[PDB]
Amino acid sequence: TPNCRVALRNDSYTLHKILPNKVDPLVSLMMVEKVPDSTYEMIGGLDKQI
Amino acid sequence: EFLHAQEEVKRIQSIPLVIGQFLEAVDQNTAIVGSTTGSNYYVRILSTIDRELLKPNASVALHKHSNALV
Amino acid sequence: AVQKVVVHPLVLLSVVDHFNRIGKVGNQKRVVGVLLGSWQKKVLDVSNSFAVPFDEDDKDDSVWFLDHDYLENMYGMFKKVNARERIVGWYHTGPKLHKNDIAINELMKRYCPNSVLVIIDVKPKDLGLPTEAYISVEEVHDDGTPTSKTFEHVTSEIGAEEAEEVGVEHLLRDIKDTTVGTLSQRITNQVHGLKGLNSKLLDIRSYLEKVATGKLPINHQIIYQLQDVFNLLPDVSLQEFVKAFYLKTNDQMVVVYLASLIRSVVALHNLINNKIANRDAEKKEG
Amino acid sequence: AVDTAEQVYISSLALLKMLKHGRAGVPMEVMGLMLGEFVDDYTVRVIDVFAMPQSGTGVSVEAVDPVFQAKMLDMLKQTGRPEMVVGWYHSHPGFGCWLSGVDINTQQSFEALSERAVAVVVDPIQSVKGKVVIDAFRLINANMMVLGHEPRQTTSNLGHLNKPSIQALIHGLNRHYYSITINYRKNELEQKMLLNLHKKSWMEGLTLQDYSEHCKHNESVVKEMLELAKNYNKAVEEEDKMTPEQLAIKNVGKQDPKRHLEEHVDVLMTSNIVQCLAAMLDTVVFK
Ligand SMILES: [Zn+2]
Repeated sequence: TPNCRVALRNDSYTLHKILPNKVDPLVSLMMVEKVPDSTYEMIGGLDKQI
Repeated sequence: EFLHAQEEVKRIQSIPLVIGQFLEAVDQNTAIVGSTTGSNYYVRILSTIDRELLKPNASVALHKHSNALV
Repeated sequence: AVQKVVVHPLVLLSVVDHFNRIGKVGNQKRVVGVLLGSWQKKVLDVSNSFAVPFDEDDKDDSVWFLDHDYLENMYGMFKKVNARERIVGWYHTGPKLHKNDIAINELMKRYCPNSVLVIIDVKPKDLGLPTEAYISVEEVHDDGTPTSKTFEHVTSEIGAEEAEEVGVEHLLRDIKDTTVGTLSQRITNQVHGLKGLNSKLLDIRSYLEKVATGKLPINHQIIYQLQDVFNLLPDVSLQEFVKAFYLKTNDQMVVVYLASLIRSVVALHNLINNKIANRDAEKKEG
Repeated sequence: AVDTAEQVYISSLALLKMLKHGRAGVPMEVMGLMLGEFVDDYTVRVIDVFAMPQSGTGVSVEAVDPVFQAKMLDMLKQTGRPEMVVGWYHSHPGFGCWLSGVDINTQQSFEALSERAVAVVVDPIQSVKGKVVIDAFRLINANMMVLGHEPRQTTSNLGHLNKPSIQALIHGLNRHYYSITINYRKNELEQKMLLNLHKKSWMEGLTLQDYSEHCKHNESVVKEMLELAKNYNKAVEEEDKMTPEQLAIKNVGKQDPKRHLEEHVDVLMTSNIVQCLAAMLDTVVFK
């Protein structure tokens, strides 16, 4: 696979397992994982821009 | 023997731990962590830690030799 | 001035095998060897030892043989392989100790000034006795008394460092007297903690039997030093009375309503969780 | 006339000399000898171990001092017991156990002089918790290249004691040397004197730790046990059909309903009974 990491046995260097989840360092605030902060109706007066 | 098991699980963590940072979680009880020695690793993790503290990122404690999450 | 000695468990251990080395020709019933040490503070430390040829005669009990030349060279070996360690004294066994120990000690105080000796007990190993250690001082005896030697005692203990508990914990593997105890473990500590109470007391029983009956000459020091013990035990009173039920009840309340009730309700929760899951698999078999 | 699945007996007094002397010189790969008796064909015992003075070379044939050899042997003849040397050992701190290239040459020297001359490798800094990384080995010939190396035979205790570990078979296992099993010449009167003398307390068995911290600790548990009881209220009055075998498994957390429950009830029970029972006995015994 592209950018595929594998689990490598540290003695003899044999492929232990295909590792999933290709490299994503510092993606923390990316994909926020909690949305509900304000709703669609509580804006008011900006209908054309919406 | 059940009390021998809980003791030996308990005294694997009171040690001079090294500190790396949690990187990614594959599945149940195994994950990717990168040390602050460099040289990113892939080790087993415990059954003690509630898994909701490993969000993408946390400084974590690691054994020297077995290198597992502690 | 010695606070206490620290017995590393290789030394006793290395006495018992050497008693077993001569045991195939065993007719001596005592083993004398050299006790290496590491003097740090008023507390003493022992971590190594070896043995030396020694003999003793029952007749006249004053013809005895420490070997100086064997003590010179083999200590020169252990100094060469480890310059941390030096001599601190010597050991023997056979708890009814021979009175020759004045002569053994006063010889090898020219190797260590504050020399010290430890008695191990290879065969008596049952009730309450790990080891015993003495210290050598010499007063005259007392104010208006003749001269004497009078070995004095310093308390002892068995020590523990890392990479010998590793050797200990790998060698027990059977019952181990497991970590922090249960109800049964604490009660046995009260049992054989009390089985030695009368055991020390049956010894002090027999002493003032055989000294007050009229056999051996009385010490005076031990008599009044025993006297204040009897005028120090507490008695029962009203102040002991109302206080004891003030805090026995306070210990009791924690047991009664907080431990017995809540453990019952948890087991009562396991009733309904079982009986629901029992019959709902029963009525839904077919 | 060839090797089997043998057995190595080490004494209890040997093992403490091993990993104390290894822990003493933890950076610098300490060295010592191994003194026992070849008792038959395929068992061996060792009773005694003495160390060696350390040279600038390290673990090799040159660190074996022949004048320290015969003088140390001489003064063990008249005191204790004289016996034959049966091998040697050294310490490998940074890794578990395998014979190095300098380790394999000094093994050739002793196996040419002696019968088999079993080596021992001890890692002191890995052997910490409750297990010891000690292993013993023996050099195998190249003449049996057309035959079965490790010439083992009629027994079923080869698959025990270790499978050949991956960190050790990457080195000369199993085509330069073979492993050999270790159990302990363990006996009574040494077992009980090490049990009863390292962990014992006589007059401590009826002490009190009296009440200023004991009854204080009776507050120290009940308070969060109150709040944890309110958390126990929460899950039980919840009781919804959210597929309750799935609802119980998706919230395992070493948490409230039974795990963080009566465990505290046990500790409150054991502390107070042993306190109050020892209190009533001291009134009984002392007048
Ligand atoms: Zn080596």
